Formats: sequence, structure tokens, C-alpha cells
Amino acid sequence: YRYTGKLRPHYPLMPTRPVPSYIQRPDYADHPLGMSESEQALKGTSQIKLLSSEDIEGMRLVCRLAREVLDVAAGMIKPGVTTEEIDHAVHLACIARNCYPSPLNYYNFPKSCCTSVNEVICHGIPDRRPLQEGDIVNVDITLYRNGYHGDLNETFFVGEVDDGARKLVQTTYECLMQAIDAVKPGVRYRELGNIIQKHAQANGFSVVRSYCGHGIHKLFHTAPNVPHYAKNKAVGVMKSGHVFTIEPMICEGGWQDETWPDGWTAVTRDGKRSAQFEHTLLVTDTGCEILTRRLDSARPHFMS
Ligand SMILES: O=C(NO)c1ccnc2c1ccn2Cc1ccccc1
Ligand SMILES: [Co+2]
Ligand SMILES: [Co+2]
Ligand SMILES: [Mg+2]
Ligand code: NA
Repeated sequence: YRYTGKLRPHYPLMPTRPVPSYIQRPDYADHPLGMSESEQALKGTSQIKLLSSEDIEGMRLVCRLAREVLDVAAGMIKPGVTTEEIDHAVHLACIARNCYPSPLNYYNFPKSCCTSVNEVICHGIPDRRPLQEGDIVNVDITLYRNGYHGDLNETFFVGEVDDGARKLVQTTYECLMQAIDAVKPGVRYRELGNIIQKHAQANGFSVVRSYCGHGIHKLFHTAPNVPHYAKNKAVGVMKSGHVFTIEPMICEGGWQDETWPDGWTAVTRDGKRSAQFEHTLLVTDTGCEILTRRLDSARPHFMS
């Protein structure tokens, strides 16, 4: 395998972390290939759940808890910290909040969060590599509580970064917020990729095509499919009571991705950097609520 950049996996991985049996588990947690029977059943349906009041309270709760866990991870980002140590802290933080860390054994993913450095687009596996000054790193969190999943991510700076890193991360965050600002009943899910790609291209960046936003609630990934690029053919119209993610991945060079031999880590084919942000959103009559927002600070972590 020809690595596309400088990054390499740093093995061994710490042995798999257990979740106490007192924590409710999603179906895939105990499936040997990590398959979700509930996702596979709804595979090939395009109908989007209208959440009940009970469902909405359950999503507010788990999305609030997932934000608290991302904020734990954000506190740790500095030179010399391993991504494995971030994952260990995340894993304990979930457990402390009576949540299952959704990524764990999702299609056999080995860890409790994804940590994506520099050319990694998404789904990076926490490992023994110490963060270096100049790195950008994304931490992607998803929790499962009382049957509901809540999903968010942010990209962070590792000490001082270059002007390129600042522009890439700022623009990706702007893409996400412009998409969110368009969300309201009656808007087609395919329109968000037009707004995202228009703002990436105006700043000289490309948009990953292989990974999309998703419906989320009782399932980790379900309808709708929400592409981040222009002129996609996503099916569906936003209705009050829909919940889904927007999670644009923006790249310095081309959009093309490939996967490491580990089967998970997605990287730019050209080895240039990619950044990502993600929120979980509830469509309301007036617009949108950001279920994974910060409650106690106006700005994402990179802004400070
Ligand atoms: O937080 C997440 N997204 O916002 C999240 C998303 C999608 N897939 C995930 C994670 C967790 C683990 N896998 C599963 C996987 C399956 C085949 C290839 C690569 C990864
Ligand atoms: Co996520
Ligand atoms: Co997601
Ligand atoms: Mg090394
Ligand atoms: Na990256």
C-alpha cells in the first residue's frame, strides 16, 4: 500500500475497551461483523421518520450529552497527546453519562470515536501517534442513550497552524453553517450540496463525494442521504420533525478519496488536508434547531 501523504497508522492499538452491561447497547454492538439488523431492514427505503415529542426529547438529551463529550475531547488537543488517549477519555465520558459510544463495533470499528488528522478525511482510528504542532485534527462523537443516537464533530488546531490550515477549517465551518441556515420545511435535501460546494469552490477547495450526511434517531445512519456536493440526486423534502446530520468534508486539493488497508481510514488520494464539521439538526416550522450546539460558548473550539 502506497500512503497518499506523511501520515501512517501507529500500532499496536490498546486492547478493545468494554462498556459495562448496565449501559443499553444498540443492536450492532453484539453482532459479530457489527452489522445493524435495524439499519439493514430499512435499507432501500427513502421515507423519513416524523419524530414524536418523546423522540424529540430523546434526541435533545443524547445530542446534549454528545456535545459534553466532544467538549471533553476538545480540552485535550495539544502537541504530544495521542489520539488513543483522546478515545480513552471519550469512552469513559460516555460511560459516565450512561451512554454507549456509537462508533464502537459499528461495522467492527474498533474504537469509541473517530480521530482524523491532516489528509484523513474521516473515520480515522485512534492510535499511538502523538499529535504534532501544525496538525489539524477532527474528533467525531456519537452517543447512544435510551434508544437514540446523537452525532457531532469539530476540527481543532494542534498548537499554531499555517494560514492554509486556518482558511480550510474556517471555510468548512462556514459551509456547514450556510447549509444549516437554509434548512426549513419545504427545502429539498439535494439543495444543501449546492450551497456547500458553491462556498468551498469560491475559496479554492473541493467537496468529498464518497461520504454524506444522514438521518439519525433510533438508527445511527438512515434516510435521508444528504450529499455535500452540487447537482446530487438526493431524494426528499424537509418537514418539521425530521432529524439528520450535515457533515461536509472540504479538501485543499481534489475531492477523490481512498481507504487505508485498515478498511476504515479515508484519506485524500492527493495527500492534501481535509477538514470537517458536523451537527445533528431538527427541522422546525420556522427553520432548524441545532441539537448538538454549544450551550455555554458562542463559537466552535477552533475560534479560540
Ligand atoms: O460519526 C460518524 N459520522 O458522522 C460515523 C459515521 C459513519 N460511519 C462510521 C462512524 C463510525 C464508524 N463508522 C462506520 C464505517 C463503515 C464503513 C467504512 C467506514 C466507517
Ligand atoms: Co459523526
Ligand atoms: Co454523522
Ligand atoms: Mg510516528
Ligand atoms: Na483531515
